[PDB]
Amino acid sequence: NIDEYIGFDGYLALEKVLLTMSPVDVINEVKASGLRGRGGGGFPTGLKWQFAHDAVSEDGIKYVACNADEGDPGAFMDRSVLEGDPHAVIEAMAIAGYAVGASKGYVYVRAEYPIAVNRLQIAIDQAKEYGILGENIFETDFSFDLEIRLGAGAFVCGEETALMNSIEGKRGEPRPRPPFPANKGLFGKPTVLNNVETYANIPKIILNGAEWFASVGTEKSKGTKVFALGGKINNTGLLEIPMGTTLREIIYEIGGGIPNGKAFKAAQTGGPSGGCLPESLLDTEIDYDNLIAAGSMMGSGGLIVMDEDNCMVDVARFFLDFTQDESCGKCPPCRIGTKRMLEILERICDGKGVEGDIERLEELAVGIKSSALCGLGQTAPNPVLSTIRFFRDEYEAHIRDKKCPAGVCKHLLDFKINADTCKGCGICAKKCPADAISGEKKKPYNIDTSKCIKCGACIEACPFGSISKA
Amino acid sequence: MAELIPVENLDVVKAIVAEHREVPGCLMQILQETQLKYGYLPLELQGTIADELGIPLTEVYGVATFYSQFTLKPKGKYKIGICLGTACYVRGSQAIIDKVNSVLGTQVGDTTEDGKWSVDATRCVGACG
Amino acid sequence: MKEITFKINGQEMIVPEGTTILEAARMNNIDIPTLCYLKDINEIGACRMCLVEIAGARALQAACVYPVANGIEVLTNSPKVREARRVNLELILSNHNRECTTCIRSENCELQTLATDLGVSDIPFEGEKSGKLIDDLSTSVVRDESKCILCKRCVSVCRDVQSVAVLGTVGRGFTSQVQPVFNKSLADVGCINCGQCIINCPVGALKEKSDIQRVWDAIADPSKTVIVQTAPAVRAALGEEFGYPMGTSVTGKMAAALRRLGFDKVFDTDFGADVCIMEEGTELIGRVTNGGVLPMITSCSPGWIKFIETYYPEAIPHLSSCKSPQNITGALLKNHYAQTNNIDPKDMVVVSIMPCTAKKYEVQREELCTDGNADVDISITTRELARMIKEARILFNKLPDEDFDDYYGESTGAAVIFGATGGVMEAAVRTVADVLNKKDIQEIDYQIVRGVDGIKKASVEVTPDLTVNLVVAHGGANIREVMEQLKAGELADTHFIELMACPGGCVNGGGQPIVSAKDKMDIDIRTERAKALYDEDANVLTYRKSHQNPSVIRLYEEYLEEPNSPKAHHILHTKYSAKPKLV
Ligand SMILES: Cc1cc2nc3c(=O)[nH]c(=O)nc-3n(C[C@H](O)[C@H](O)[C@H](O)COP(=O)(O)O)c2cc1C
Ligand code: SF4
Ligand code: SF4
Ligand code: SF4
Ligand code: SF4
Ligand code: SF4
Ligand code: SF4
Ligand code: SF4
Ligand code: FES
Ligand code: FES
Ligand SMILES: [Zn+2]
Repeated sequence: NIDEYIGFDGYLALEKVLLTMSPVDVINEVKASGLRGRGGGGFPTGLKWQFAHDAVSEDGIKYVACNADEGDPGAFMDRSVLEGDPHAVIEAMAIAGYAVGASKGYVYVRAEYPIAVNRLQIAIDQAKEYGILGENIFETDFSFDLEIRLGAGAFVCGEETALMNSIEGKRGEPRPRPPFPANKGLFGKPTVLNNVETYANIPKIILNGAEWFASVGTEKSKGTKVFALGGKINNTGLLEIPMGTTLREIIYEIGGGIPNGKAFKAAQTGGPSGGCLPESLLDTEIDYDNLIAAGSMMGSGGLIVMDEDNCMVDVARFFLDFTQDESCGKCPPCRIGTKRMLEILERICDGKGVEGDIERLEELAVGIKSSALCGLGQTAPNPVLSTIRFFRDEYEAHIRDKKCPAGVCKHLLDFKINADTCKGCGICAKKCPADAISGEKKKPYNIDTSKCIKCGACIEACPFGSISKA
Repeated sequence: MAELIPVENLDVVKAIVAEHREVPGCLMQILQETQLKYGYLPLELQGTIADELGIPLTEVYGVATFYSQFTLKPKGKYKIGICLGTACYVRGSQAIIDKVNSVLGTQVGDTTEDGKWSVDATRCVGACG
Repeated sequence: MKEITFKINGQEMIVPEGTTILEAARMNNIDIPTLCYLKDINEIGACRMCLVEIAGARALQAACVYPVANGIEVLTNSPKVREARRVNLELILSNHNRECTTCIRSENCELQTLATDLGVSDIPFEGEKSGKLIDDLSTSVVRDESKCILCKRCVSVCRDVQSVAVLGTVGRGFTSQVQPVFNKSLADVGCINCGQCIINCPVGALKEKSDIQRVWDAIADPSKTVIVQTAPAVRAALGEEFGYPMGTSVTGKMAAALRRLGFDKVFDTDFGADVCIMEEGTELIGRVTNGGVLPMITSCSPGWIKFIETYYPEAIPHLSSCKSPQNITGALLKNHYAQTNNIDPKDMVVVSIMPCTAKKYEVQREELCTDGNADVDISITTRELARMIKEARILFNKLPDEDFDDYYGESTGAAVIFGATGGVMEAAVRTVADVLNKKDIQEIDYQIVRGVDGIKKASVEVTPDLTVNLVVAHGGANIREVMEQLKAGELADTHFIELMACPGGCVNGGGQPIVSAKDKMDIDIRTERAKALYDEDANVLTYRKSHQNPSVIRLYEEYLEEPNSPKAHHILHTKYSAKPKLV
């Protein structure tokens, strides 16, 4: 509803900027604000604005783009501001176009969000009804136009250069840099790429001043940051906290603690591009410099917490399964190295591995880290490198002792019945497909581990739950 | 729900080409729009659309295959997509995957012969709460 | 033009804008490995071989596509660079089937040279290679997927240079493979048998259809006598196989070596070539005097006429009814030589050493037969003739020289220039001018069209009453451009347009021996081949015109009467039909 946003001091930034503030002053304000992008690239926002502004195009045509293509599992903030208040979203790029002199912009959204896509185009109509979108914006000489482009949720498209080709209609395949998209981008013209979340605070910078944004937060990164908290947590939702809040507080003071009183073991940050943060770093200040020193990053802003019951071997496989699936496939590292990453791990899961393979993992991991063109593959082993750095001894259980303490690795665990509780009714014998369970009624049965394929149909088949994972 | 247009009806394809010819980078948009109308897009649709565009079939077929969300084979009536997200994963989603495989009597990525049930490994739908 | 200053490895340079560090180091006597790089054709950065340390850079950058910048520092011998190269070669080599005893490329596989150069002995990482799918079904090109490196050179060549683009990429990860459309075979789509795709690949994933077994079977027959015939362009590049410098003529050595194989007769395609030059001159005269279909085009190369049949049938009145000089001399030997020698035509087997690979498909055509009898039996390319000589293994570097056979081995310079582009057309206009106006011309000035290189326009007064418009075309993109203009109809005044698909003329043909990239950045092999051929032209001291050769005059007087006779039409003139397209 257009009347709702204008009743909450909305669209006043363009009223001030289009009459009082010059385009150069806006870049000065954001540079004075110390704003740096949360998209994952770690680049200062106002510095980016310089390169687009001073660059010279042949036809005097410049472009801007809005990145709403979130793909991080468990991360949903990108649509949430779009479905919460797109009026604030569209107001942001209006300031952006004035600062650069771009008369037309493009917005990229996934097509599998029908509530998000429908809501934005209504706001497009409301803005162009009041005159916001089109020509002579607020009786000024500034004209700005937008067009919706329907993406299809390709995760590899979330790269800077990758989405440019998708708008151009070719394959979503990444491009080497240099040249930067700020110099040669869409149609070979200077372009500006910014995610929705960094667009969100732009009106507050103009309205409330850069010092207000600077008045909260540390020196290297100021303000607050939002995460989609998730994982093994009693309460799920979103939190808006400043950087530097210690990891212990969010789990306990805000999260309420581990569900069912389980033991916290490791925590995931940044989704599949990040790593695992164990209990040794519950006191870590969460900001840009500390987490990259700990081997992770914000990514898109995903937070997943794990407990004692999860074997980190399997989750390392699970995150690695993501990278192999979403590879674009030019460079040999992200194409071949992922199954090279993969092929080692399930043999460890199935007990077919040998000693020294952990060292073999690190040999190629550093090599492909330095020799990946696409940004996705360069961050591929960071979950794996995070695990080996602090949870090295869990693999020694699997590679040497051949047990999963969490009882997750199916081909390495065993099944034992609780003879003191087992009635010996033999239902599990009826439900054993490989014919491993033998015994007599009223007496607990006997099982041959070497006979069954460890399928697990017996453990649920027990009416008393006496079968235990060994 | 609008009925899927039979794939042999090619006047609609060229009508779409004529109405969205002027749009820059129109290949993906026309591809997804014909995906919406037709339900699945067999090979002669690449042939016909590339003949209307007059540009070879290689890039069209590639972008048809490079986007995993685009389908070339007929599917079932109902598609079941289980969330393979991390929040769903830590709960133990593999047990649900095996239970679905057991009850459905079909492996992951295959459509039942009745044309009613299909299963897909959607990595996220976004409802990870 | 902007001047950029940059400092590398102790030396500073000034270069124009758009300079890359790779060829800058090449100019400054430093070499960097290349796989996916081709000069001005494939610049994408997929090889991921050429890494160099860049000052202030978080990670390494690929020097192949890396633009230069002002005030930068570049060091090319850090331990990180060497380790990255070693590990990346170990990664890429885990797919390519490592049985390098049996690749056709073998000794000059650029991947093998890199593997030896980096000295990477061990391969610690195992793997599961992609699916083996041998496409041994088409007529000329054979694909093997166990070798391909995703270099993307082949697809770029078939897209840009040839303007055909029947190759693309499919899938993601391991499923990513280079394929034709619709998962069909190469022959099932509009492939032109260009030969550029098979020549530019740096690995040997593609090979040509091998018929050397049929050749050995044919020569093994005592009841069958063999008639071998040679191109003017086989001696243009064959010496490169034996370590000779570029531009060596081994014509007499070639004749001697072929005689050592036991071939019954050795012969040149030149005689029938002169015959068809007289032919096209004759219907030029006719179409001038009868208002024939204009503009006129030749029918020399099978490739582009295949392209016209497949894609643009509407120009089928404009083609020449004459059959190819290969086909002309093949029919001539199978008929007139058979009559003179009183030998059953089926008792001859005729083999041709031509550089086009499209002739492999051309011989398979049903309609290129005379009296229901095969004009030619086996066509072979220069590379596989070289390997045939190697398996026979005569020390080629000490052969003496030998002459050709009567009558059909005699040579003229205007017919020597068939190898370069436009020499056929030069000979045609020279001969028609000599016939009609007694005009003595040696060369024709060409108008280079601005913005398009490789297209050549000319107009010289053949007679004061008739000035003939002349156009020369080599390169598939140029063919597409001139065909589009022809459909537009702005070339109504034009009289001749000469076309071949292979750019640069048959010296740059698909059958020519494989060369690496390094010499291509150094010297244009087309240029040296053309210089060698033109030097051969200047040394022809017997005749510079076809119509003056006593042999063709003898044949015309005794057996062919005049061109465009009913016998000449029945034996040497043919019609073409449009082929169905599966695109
Ligand atoms: C493979 C890949 C996927 C990405 N996906 C996202 C995404 O979903 N959301 C997002 O905001 N940024 C993503 N980025 C980062 C963007 O490239 C870009 O950095 C961001 O829009 C700009 O913020 P920055 O200032 O931190 O770079 C991705 C990068 C890569 C390489
Ligand atoms: S990391 Fe390499 S293989 Fe993966 S998408 Fe990027 S360029 Fe392609
Ligand atoms: S795990 Fe499966 S096969 Fe093994 S004993 Fe239990 S029910 Fe039988
Ligand atoms: S384990 Fe359970 S099902 Fe099996 S015999 Fe004992 S009580 Fe019966
Ligand atoms: S690429 Fe082919 S020719 Fe080169 S070494 Fe390997 S198998 Fe031999
Ligand atoms: S043939 Fe194979 S290796 Fe050669 S360019 Fe094509 S895809 Fe690359
Ligand atoms: S022969 Fe010609 S058309 Fe066929 S794949 Fe090679 S370059 Fe392309
Ligand atoms: S250049 Fe030679 S090989 Fe190529 S099409 Fe022309 S005649 Fe044939
Ligand atoms: S966590 Fe449930 S769909 Fe992503
Ligand atoms: S050799 Fe440099 S990127 Fe290919
Ligand atoms: Zn385990």
